[PDB]
Amino acid sequence: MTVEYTASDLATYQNEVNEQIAKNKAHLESLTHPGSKVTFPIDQPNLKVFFFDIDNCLYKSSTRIHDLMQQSILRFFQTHLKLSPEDAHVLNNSYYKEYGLAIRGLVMFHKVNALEYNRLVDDSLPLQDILKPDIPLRNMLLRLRQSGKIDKLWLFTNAYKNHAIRCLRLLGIADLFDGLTYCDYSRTDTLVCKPHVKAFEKAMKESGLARYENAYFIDDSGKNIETGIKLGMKTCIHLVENEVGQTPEGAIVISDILELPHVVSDLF
Ligand SMILES: [Cl-]
Ligand SMILES: [Cl-]
Ligand code: NA
Repeated sequence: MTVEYTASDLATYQNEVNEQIAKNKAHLESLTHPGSKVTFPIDQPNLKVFFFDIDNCLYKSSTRIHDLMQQSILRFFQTHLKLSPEDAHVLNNSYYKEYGLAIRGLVMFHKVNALEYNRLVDDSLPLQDILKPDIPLRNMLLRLRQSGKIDKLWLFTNAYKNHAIRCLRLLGIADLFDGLTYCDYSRTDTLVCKPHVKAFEKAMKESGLARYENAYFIDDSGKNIETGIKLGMKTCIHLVENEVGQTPEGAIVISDILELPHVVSDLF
């Protein structure tokens, strides 16, 4: 939109975002529950690694998050003339599912500054209004961790690291993983993200996995699962919460991450 008070408006939007981010951080600082702090470093034999997508996987897809994200994108759209209405419409449908992949084209063609977008749209979101400590989840992941069958639980996400970290802390599962592979929005206009092969190569390198046959993978994106299968991962699990992209042949199909011990019980 072309407005009367452009400068005062953008400052106001940025100032509101500043205040909300400060509140978001203060909230995290207040947490004292198990799993409320990251216990692994960032950007660091027959090793077995289980890779986990985060969004819509470690928590159930939320229309509240979709709606909050849409409102956020709407405010961004109104203030950034480089985005078309179709760009914004597609983001409304896709960003809260695909994260970095959803902005990859926009970033490559310089219609969106990734860090600016992440701050105003993503880091601004009061995720604590939706994501709460999940004890059954914690207990399931701990069960996997302690079973003696898997060496590392590794996060593998298209979100930027702070979004990913917030999710782990809010859900009370931040001490259950050994590391995090995220989509780096910071200093390239060519984002590396799933389902692209280079994202998998990054996850392999960072986790220290040597052989795809020693990898396990759970994700809600059929196409991501497909890359995993074709790379030769041992078992890929396609999470489809609502059976309303297809499931690639060879994937196990589940509707809730708590189904995991009942579909790959050998690992538990
Ligand atoms: Cl592209
Ligand atoms: Cl584009
Ligand atoms: Na996901």
